Amino acid sequence: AKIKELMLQPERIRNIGIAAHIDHGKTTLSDNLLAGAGMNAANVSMVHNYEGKDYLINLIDTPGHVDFGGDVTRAMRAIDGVIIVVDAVEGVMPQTETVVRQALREYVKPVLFINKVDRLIRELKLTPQQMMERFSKIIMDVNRLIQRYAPEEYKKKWMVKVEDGSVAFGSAYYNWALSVPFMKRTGVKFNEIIDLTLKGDNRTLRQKAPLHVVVLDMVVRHLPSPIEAQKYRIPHLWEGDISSDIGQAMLNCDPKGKMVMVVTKIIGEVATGRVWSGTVKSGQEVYLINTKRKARIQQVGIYMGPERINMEAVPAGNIVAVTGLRDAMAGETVAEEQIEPFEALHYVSEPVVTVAIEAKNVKDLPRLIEALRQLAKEDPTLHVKIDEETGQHLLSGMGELHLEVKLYKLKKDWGIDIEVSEPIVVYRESITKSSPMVEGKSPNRHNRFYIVVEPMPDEIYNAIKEGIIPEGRVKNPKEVAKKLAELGMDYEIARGIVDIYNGNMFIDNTKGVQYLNEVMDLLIDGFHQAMDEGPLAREPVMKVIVRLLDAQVHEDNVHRGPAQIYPAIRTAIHCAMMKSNPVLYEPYQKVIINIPYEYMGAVSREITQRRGQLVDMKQEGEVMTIIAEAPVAEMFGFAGSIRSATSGRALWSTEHAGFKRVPNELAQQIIRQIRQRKGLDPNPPTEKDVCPLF
Amino acid sequence: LAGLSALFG
Ligand SMILES: Nc1nc2c(ncn2[C@@H]2O[C@H](COP(=O)(O)OP(=O)(O)CP(=O)(O)O)[C@@H](O)[C@H]2O)c(=O)[nH]1
Repeated sequence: AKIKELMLQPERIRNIGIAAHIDHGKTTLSDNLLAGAGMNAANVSMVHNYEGKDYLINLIDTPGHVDFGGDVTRAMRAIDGVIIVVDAVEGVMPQTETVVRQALREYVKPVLFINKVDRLIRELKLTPQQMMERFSKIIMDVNRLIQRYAPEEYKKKWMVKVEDGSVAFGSAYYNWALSVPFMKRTGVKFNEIIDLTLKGDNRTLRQKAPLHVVVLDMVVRHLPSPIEAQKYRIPHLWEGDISSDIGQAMLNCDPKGKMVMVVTKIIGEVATGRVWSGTVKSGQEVYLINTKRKARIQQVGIYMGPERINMEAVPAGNIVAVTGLRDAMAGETVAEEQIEPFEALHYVSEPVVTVAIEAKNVKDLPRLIEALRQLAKEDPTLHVKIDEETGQHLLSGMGELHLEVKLYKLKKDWGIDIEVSEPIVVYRESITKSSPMVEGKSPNRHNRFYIVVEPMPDEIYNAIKEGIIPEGRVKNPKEVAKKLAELGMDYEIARGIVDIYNGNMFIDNTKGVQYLNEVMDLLIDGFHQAMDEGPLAREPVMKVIVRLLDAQVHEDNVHRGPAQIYPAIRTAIHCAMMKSNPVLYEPYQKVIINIPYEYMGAVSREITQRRGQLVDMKQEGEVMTIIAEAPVAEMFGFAGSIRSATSGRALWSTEHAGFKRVPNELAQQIIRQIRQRKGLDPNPPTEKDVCPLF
Repeated sequence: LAGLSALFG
């Protein structure tokens, strides 16, 4: 009822998370763990009395999907200690071995909790010593993982010690546990739990050997304080320099140092994250180290139980909720001395894969569209065709699993078993060489436009998409032109820049064309139209520069509608492109695969079999992280091929890798199939079809 | 793992 000022003392804070296989009990465990102490969500906090002193324990949301690298790894470096949860019936699984691997990767100290022991007693009918056998082999399994993947400084005192209470046993549904210290201190042994269980005398058991007591005791007695933890954690956590005065702001858990925090997850807008150094209050100033912008906070607050509560000044080593943070990502390093963030600069990316969806039941018609658009703005990478009845809607995102998650929102959560189309790869179109000049006549023959199109230099393209140069109509030509002139472009061309559009640009290099300024917006609409659908397979265009070299505009707007400016410039752009050797581009993925060494060849061979290439390779002892690039079109079904080849011990993710040119040998076939899917004639139009005659 | 046996008795 007044516990808000434990946060002063860092060595009573416990930053922890629960690692578990699925159905193994983790949600239940957490619910009755923290209900047991009084009072997905981002973070939920509980205060617990251990040895007369009160501890503030942080239970942070931690996903467990092993086909998700990034989220899982992010949540687990957010925490300092972990409760590994294993079903006693099922045991240590390959997936358990994985989540343990990452847990232990970023120096997270572990404690084991065998759950579902009631199932052993009532349902599975074991002798006490069969239970001893089964407990001890789960323990031994885990301790050969700790043997195998722990840092050399830790692989024998980071083991789990049944005898010192680093291993609890119990039932999360029946709110009971047992460890040897709790026995030491209460005289409760297994015979009574078995007995009471068998009578069905749950309520006695509840309060003869209470879950949250035994478990949280194990937490405090064995999982480390933030200042306990950062002493070895922050160096491994990211490639900075410790000699910074900010280095031992983060090395210990210094509140009076510069503040430094990271966002763990986002939720009206509310960001939950961890404070590494310093102290936030509402309204100071914060530079978001690599999200382009910088900002400040409207409310600051902390967590009491499951409930969002508001306070002001919070020191380091705690978990905070903040609002007002516009474009912060999950994983956002927020601090104000500018340094480099704790994980890599993540490309913001465009959606690259699509599936078509149809409701089974006629009655789910009315506003599926805004459900799916709840998630379309929940996850910024998603786009869909809104409204009317098409068949209905295309869902476009970042990959197969990305989307199929959303499918199992279509019914784990909302009520519809669903039929989904095959997936299609969003391809794009571009050119390889510069064109001769091309003319665009309007139908009334009164307006003419002389253009060339040129392949865009990858430096400038990169510049546009990593944000250095901005999308949209140019709001400051003089400044933009310079930044184009920094990359190998002619300033006296760059100054006529007019528009940036989806990896292309439009430049006015005309001298004294009367009335051009009157059509220029229409010229841009036509430009955009020209880019929206390419001339090869009506796919979006990338890496093209359209330069207007000359023009003849009529003096009366009666001869200058959209009806005349659009087709003229649009087909000029397509004609030019067809003369500039137009090509297909496909999306790639960066694939990050983390495994035990024994499997590498298999992994490697798999990537080779998907037109993929190994890019990089990071090794830490017996754990191996392979980084590759492979085309999206070749990556379907990867979770299966890879689960098979690494026997479910691979932990992996993808990131957008940009787009690359499709080889000519496969290009044609792919173009014909795209056109065919689109209801078009397979054979791509050539320049003679697109350009007008004599 | 000797502590484990203490829990049974
Ligand atoms: N017999 C028994 N059942 C348990 C115990 N703990 C959990 N369960 C059961 O297992 C089922 C799934 O466990 P749960 O805690 O939901 O696991 P989870 O982490 O939420 C997996 P999901 O994300 O799919 O919901 C629940 O119905 C619960 O009744 C236990 O100690 N004993």
